[PDB]
Amino acid sequence: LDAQVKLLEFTLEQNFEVVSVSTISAVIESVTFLVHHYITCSDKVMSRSGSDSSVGARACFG
Amino acid sequence: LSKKASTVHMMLQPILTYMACGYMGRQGSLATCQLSEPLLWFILRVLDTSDALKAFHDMGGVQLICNNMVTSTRAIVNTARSMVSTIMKFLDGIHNFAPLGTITSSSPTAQPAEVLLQATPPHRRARSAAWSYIFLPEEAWCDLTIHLPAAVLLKEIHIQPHLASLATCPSSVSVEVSADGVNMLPLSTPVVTSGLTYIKIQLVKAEVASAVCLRLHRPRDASTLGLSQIKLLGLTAFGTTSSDQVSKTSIGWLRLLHHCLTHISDLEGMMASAAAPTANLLQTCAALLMSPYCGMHSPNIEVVLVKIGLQSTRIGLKLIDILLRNCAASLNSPLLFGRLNGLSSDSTIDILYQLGTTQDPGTKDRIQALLKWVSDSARVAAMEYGLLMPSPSHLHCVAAILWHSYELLVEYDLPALLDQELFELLFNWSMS
Amino acid sequence: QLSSVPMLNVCFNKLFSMLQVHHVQLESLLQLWLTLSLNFLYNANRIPVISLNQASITSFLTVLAWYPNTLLRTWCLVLHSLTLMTNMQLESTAHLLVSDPNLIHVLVKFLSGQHSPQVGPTATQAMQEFLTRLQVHLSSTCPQIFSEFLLKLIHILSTERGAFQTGQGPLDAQVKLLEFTLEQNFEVVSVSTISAVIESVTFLVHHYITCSDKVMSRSGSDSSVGARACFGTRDQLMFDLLKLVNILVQLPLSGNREYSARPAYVADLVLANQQIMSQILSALGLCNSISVGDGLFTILTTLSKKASTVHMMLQPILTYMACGYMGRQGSLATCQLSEPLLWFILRVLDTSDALKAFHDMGGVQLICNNMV
Amino acid sequence: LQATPPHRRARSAAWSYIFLPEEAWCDLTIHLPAAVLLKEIHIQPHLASLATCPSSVSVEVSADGVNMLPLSTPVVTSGLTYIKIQLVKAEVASAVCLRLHRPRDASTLGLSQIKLLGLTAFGTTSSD
Amino acid sequence: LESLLNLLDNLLSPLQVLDIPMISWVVMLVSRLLDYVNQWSFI
Amino acid sequence: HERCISVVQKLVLFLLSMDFTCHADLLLFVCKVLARIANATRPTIHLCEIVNEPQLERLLLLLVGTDFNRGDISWGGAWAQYSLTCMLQDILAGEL
Repeated sequence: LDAQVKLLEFTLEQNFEVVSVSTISAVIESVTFLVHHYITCSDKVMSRSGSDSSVGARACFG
Repeated sequence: LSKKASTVHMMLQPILTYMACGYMGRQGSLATCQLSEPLLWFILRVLDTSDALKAFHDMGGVQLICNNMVTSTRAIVNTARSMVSTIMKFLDGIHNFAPLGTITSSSPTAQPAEVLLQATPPHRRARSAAWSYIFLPEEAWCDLTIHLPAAVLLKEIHIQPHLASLATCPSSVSVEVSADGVNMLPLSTPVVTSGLTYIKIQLVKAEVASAVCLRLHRPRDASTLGLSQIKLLGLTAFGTTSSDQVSKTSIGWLRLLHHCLTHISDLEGMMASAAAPTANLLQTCAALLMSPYCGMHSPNIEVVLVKIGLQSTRIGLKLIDILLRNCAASLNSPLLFGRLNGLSSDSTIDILYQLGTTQDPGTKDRIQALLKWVSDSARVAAMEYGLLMPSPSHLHCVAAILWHSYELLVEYDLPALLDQELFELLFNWSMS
Repeated sequence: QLSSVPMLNVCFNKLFSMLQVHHVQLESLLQLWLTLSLNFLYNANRIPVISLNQASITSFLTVLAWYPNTLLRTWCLVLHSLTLMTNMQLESTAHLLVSDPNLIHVLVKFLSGQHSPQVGPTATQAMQEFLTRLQVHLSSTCPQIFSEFLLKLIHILSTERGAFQTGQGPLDAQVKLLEFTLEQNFEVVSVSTISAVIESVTFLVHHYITCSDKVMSRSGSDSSVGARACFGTRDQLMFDLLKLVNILVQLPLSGNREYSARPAYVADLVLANQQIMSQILSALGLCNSISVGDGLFTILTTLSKKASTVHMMLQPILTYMACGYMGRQGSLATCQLSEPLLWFILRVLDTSDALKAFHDMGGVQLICNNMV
Repeated sequence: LQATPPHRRARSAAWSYIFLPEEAWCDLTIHLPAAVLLKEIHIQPHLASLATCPSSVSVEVSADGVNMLPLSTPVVTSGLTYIKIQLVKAEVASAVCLRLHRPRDASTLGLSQIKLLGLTAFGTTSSD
Repeated sequence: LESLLNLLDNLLSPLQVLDIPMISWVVMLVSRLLDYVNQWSFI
Repeated sequence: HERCISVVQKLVLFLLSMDFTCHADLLLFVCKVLARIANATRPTIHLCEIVNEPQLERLLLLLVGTDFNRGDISWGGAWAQYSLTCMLQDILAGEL
């Protein structure tokens, strides 16, 4: 997960000019499907340590 | 996407498509799409401009949201507490129910665990774990079943490991819940608890539970499991321990309708014209007006009701009848049986006053209708629930309407409506 | 006076038919059907009060095959409901379930998976109860399809990028599945599936032994024996898979060599497979002095005992001894020997006939050249 | 580094690291006077307060003592009274970098002792 | 209980105007009487 | 036990008629009273005597239907779901 997040952070700083629309649409489709699955498939229980203070995925305008 | 959409229609079409279907694009009479406060906020932002609102109207948005209001209101039951809860209270943040329960174990040799249920936790430096389990060399899980005297809406489970010796903390915890107390069902895969000074397992969705089975996995680096306290936090159905509205009610549709009617005044008329026709819309809006707060303050609902009732005389008369005579809807059809006819609040009084004292072509007729409801009421007194029990506040509202319209110099023949026969009816009523 | 069961059956069949169009929630439907048909303690031998029809079960399996959000509570409900359905009088329901590929898809999903990867004792016991009920209902009529179903499931889980190979899914449930499978009778099972599972399992175990981690960290409580250690957890799963392979290679073959019988054996087919034998022999050559290496040694010993002729056993051994790492050639390249592998070779060369064949096949010259 | 471990009931961790709120890993590099055939790494967490034990440990080894190389993915160590990381294949090491992950339920990491067990090429310590 | 259930029957006749508060009082009374005559202990 | 059938049928109709103008707390007691009356008659009232096929379908869809339930959000809340389940279970148990 650390390496995947690092990859995403690196990608977010890149310039995507002159990138084919096929790949862009493919990544957008896959990512939207992934995030929809993530939100709909959330676990029934939630257990965090007292140190952990992150905001749940299903929470907006934090 | 909304900012970069070539035209507002591009953004509106997916939104309207979503609003026109139910769960996973399903259809059905009572199926309606899932709304949420963030999604509602986004839709309002998309509908922030006059062009976007005009396109929304042109694409059937107003009719869609009004129909969705009526349907969703039919398809939900109010979870807000009502006079049944009031009566239960009259007959005598979450609450720990572990102390009331009985805690047992499947292992015959386990130490009694009742000390875990005690509401008062042991001293944080207590050198001996309040409860201990000795694992056989072939044992991976030790179970503790807490039976409660009655089912509770369980929301959290707190397990306090022996803080002095965390090596004895369970490596993971599998929580099973039984609503009937007989058939345990795992909530989820075991929660990893090694290295935790406090184990708080929150149920995202509170579950009815009369029994909770905690299966604690042998610690990574210890043959004994030491626990201090177990709390089962939650609520009761009633009593003292019984302490996103857009997602669970139809109020989001009413907030959308209010935004359409009020956000851009110049469009109000058009929006009202698109909203008035839908069947049972006024009954549904009145029902939402007289319901306990569910994410929309009364003034906005009143504004919606007034703007719809004033957009034509027929609808104004229908609204007067709904507020005074019959508010029920005119297995999938809306019912709205839940409310007594003619009940009055500050909101209903204000709506009736605005209907009576707003100057437009229909005002006379509205006043006429009001006066009719008075005479009928008086007539019923001389011998339909709205007639049998006219709100004193509504009668006083009609009186104030008459007074202020007389003092306002209206453009209709107000004195002609107040004939001597009505005056005699009211005199007889008051003397009775 | 009239019974409500027919009406409930109609309603619940309609509800199950509504699952695919997403008009009914799977979790709540399963919970409601379990509650209403249990008459209140659940028990794997209960006949449901409410009987579902074949269409309902097929739709249920299809939805489960595509159902994306199957959490553990959903899985437990699913397993309990499938058990009770096997207890239904519909072709028996168990036959319909096992004959349906969606059942294999569903069990693969279940077994493929801060939470522990496990599912806990309750879900594992529910899976065991479901498999036991399938076995019991199919035993007296057609147990070969149940055994084939188990072997196909284990093959799918063992294939490359499968749950076993990627270390995914509930290890407790996977080990329970293997333990259940090890107690089954594999007679009249097609040789294609048997050979597929043997090949996949041998490849998996060879990968496991060769891809072992560089460091090793156990708690003082842990006292297990590493996989690479003979003549003395994922190690348990691999050992159970090797035990399954050992059981399978002992199966007599039918007359046409297409199904297990009930004097050839699956062991002969395994020995004739050069890739499988190379994998097993190199895996044992990567072991050192019951564990995974013990399982490989047991499989090799069983193959030698069941080999039709000593030549069948000797040929893979001599082929391994005639090549270097991964079958490489070269002047100074020689095969990897280990104390367990050497012990096995000595056991194979224990008889005068085996030694005579070894000599006739150039074994002595091979070993002397290898020594030099 | 002291050869004699502290008292098993020592109430204060021999060494402590205070994690900044954004810090996930704290590193400790032990340089040896000369390269040794490292075989095991022992880390003793503060037994009195196991909540301060690192949640996981990533071991990097440098034969030349300059270029560290992770041995494997981090070892999960939460709930362990003693952390023994055995190298299946002994590695030549002149430096060992232990990257200890912030504990699950504590902002401080408490350690008692670190041992680097192994052999030398020659000398008394050079003991299929 | 016969008379109370006949009263509830008459109050619910509109389903087959409802006075929901009266129905609530009657239903609560009938529940208290019937429970005096374990799964429902949550109420 | 015909009058008991009448009142139980009207109670089921009431359950089926509950919309946002009705409240879950009353629903809990309606379900409890339905179950108790059904099980109090000498020839216990069977679920088939109370509902017809569309009515039973709607009743069960309140529990499992996606037009009335949205995952974490259930119709009438967890207590309403539990009460409906308990009422159905009680009626069937009295039958069986």
